[PDB]
Amino acid sequence: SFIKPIYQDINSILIGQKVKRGHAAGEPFEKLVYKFLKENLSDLTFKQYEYLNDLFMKNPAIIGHEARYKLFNSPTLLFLLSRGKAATENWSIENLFEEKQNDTADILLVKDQFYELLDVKTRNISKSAFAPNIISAYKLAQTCAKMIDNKEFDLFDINYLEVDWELNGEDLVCVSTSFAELFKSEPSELYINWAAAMQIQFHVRDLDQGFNGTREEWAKSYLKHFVTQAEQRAISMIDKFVKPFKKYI
Amino acid sequence: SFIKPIYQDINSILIGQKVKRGEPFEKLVYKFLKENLSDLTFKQYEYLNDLFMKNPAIIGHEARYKLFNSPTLLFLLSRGKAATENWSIENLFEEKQNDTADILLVKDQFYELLDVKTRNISKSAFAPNIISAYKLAQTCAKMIDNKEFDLFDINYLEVDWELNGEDLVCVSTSFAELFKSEPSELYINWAAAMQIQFHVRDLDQGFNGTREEWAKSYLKHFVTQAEQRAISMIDKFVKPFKKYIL
DNA sequence: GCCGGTGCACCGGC
DNA sequence: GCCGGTGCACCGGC
Ligand SMILES: [Ca+2]
Ligand SMILES: [Ca+2]
Ligand code: NA
Repeated sequence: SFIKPIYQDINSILIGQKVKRGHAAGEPFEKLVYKFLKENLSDLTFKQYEYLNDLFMKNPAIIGHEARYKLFNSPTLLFLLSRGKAATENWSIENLFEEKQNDTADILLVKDQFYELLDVKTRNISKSAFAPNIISAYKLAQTCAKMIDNKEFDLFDINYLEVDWELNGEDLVCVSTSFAELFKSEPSELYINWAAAMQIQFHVRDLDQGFNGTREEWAKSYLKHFVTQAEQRAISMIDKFVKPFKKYI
Repeated sequence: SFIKPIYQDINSILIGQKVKRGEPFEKLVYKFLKENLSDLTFKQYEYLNDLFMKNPAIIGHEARYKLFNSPTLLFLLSRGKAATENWSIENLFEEKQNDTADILLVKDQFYELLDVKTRNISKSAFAPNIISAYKLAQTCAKMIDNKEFDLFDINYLEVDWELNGEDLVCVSTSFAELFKSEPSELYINWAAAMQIQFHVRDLDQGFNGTREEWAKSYLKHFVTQAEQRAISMIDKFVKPFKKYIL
C-alpha cells in the first residue's frame, strides 16, 4: 500500500477538516482525502476518470477502443477501471472522461505498474451502524476469476478508507478514520448482502486483516465463498419470498 | 386520484421550470401541489409530524402506531419503534432516504402515495427502480388480510429534464398508476434491491379487475418470479465459477 | 431493442 | 449483537 505508510499523516490532517452542511453520501470528505493524497503524493494519485484521460493523452497515436484497451496491458485492470467501448472510442483530447457514479474506484494510486484501488466509505457516527455497500460481490467474483485466468496475482490491491464524522451543527466534522486492505481479510468471513445490489458489506474498522496465504489462494478462497453463498441465497429465496405468500394464491 | 384531475395544469407548469446545476425537480412538484392543494399535500415526514402533534397526549410507539388505524398504511408510512418513541415537537421527523413516498396526497381517509421519478432524457434510457417488489408483496398481502382494497393508490410522476445550460430544465412529464398496470407485466430486477423497474410513460394502464384481484395477480407474479430467480442464480453465479474451485 | 448489474450509504427488528 | 431490506436513478453489451 502506498497509503498505509502514511495513515498517520492522513489521520492527523483529517480529524477536524470540517466540511459545510437522493443518492449522494453526505460526506465531501472523499474530496478532502483526494486533495491531500494529490497534494503530497502528486505523482501517484488520480481520480479514476483522471487516470484514464492521462493514459489516453500520453498516447495520441492510439485512436479507437480496441486499441486504447490495449493501453491497459491487463484484462483484469481493463475490467475494473475502463469505460465502455463507445465512450472510449469517442474519447477525445477535447472530450475527456468525467466522473461516473458507477466507477469502481474513488481514488487510485499507481507506482511502478502496480495499482492501489482506494474506496472511501464516509459514515455518520451519530447514527446507528449500518454496514455500507463495499463492492459488488459479483464484480469481485469476475475480478478474481480474471486474476486466475491471467495469473495477474501481483498487480493491484483494493483498499478501503473509512472516515467518520458527526454534526456539531452547521458543519460536519471528521472525528476518526480507519484503513483496511481487502485482500488481507478472510474471504469466507465477508458478508454478501444479495438484496443490496449483491454487495459486500462491512465497516472498515471492523474488517478482518489476518489472511496469511497468497493472493492466488485468496482469489480461489473468495470464489468458493461466493459460489457457496449464491447457493444459500437461492435456497433462501423460497422460504423468504415464496412460502410466505402462497396462501394468497 | 387527486392530481390527475389537474394533471394537465401540472404538466404545463413543470415544463420550462429550471433548476441550477435532477432529483430536486421533486421540490417543484411539491411546491406546485402545496400551492394548488395545500390541505391535501404532505411530505411523508410532514404527514407523520401533523398526526402526532394533534395527539400530544398519545406518547410512545405502540400508542402512536394505533393512530394510523390501518395495518397497510402503518406499513408504508411509519418510522421505526424508537423513532416514533423519541418523537418530540422539539425533535420532529425529517427526511429519510428510504421512506416509501415523496409526496402524500390525502382527503376523506383516502391516500395517494406519489413517487416522482426524475429522468435525464439526454442519456440513454435506463428503467429506474420504482418500488421494492418485496415491499409490494407485503403490501398486497396486508391489503388482502385486512380487506383494505379501496384505501390508497401508489402512483408515479415522471419528470423529464435535460442539461440546457448552466442548469437543468424540465422538457416533459408522464403520470401512471401502479394499480392500473398489468401485475404480471411488471419487471422485477432482483439484483437492484429487488426493485420493480419501469418508465412511467411505458407503463400500461388498462388493468380490468378489482384492487383485490390486482393484489392476488401480483402475488402470483412475485412468487413465480422469485422461483425463477432461485434457479437463475445457480446458472449465473454458481455454474460460471465452479471451474476455479474444483 | 432487449436486458439487468452498480455506485452512494443508510435503519431498525428481536 | 445479528442481521438484511430501501431509497436515488443510472449504461452498455450484443
Ligand atoms: Ca465511496
Ligand atoms: Ca423519487
Ligand atoms: Na421509488
